[PDB]
Amino acid sequence: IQRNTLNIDKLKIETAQELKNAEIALRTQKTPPGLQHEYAAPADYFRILV
Amino acid sequence: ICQDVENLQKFVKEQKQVQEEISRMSSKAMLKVQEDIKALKQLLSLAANG
Repeated sequence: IQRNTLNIDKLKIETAQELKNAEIALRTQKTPPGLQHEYAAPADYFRILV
Repeated sequence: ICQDVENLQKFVKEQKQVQEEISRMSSKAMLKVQEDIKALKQLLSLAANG
């Protein structure tokens, strides 16, 4: 069970970053839609994955 | 209640449209002006010195 605790803390942590790079993504482009701009993210996060 | 969210998000979003609308509307026309009056003032100095 014990072991099973670290596993969720990992799935926790992760759905949280992905909820979100998913959130830097919708609604950013949601704006766009109306007319605004969100983006040099990526450049952030893209170079971050690099 | 869920008639309900159909409308409120709708009136809210209707409003974001106007927000976009203003966003669409933005200045260069304005920036132009100071340059010109700064310029016309100078020609006037010419004519005066002439």
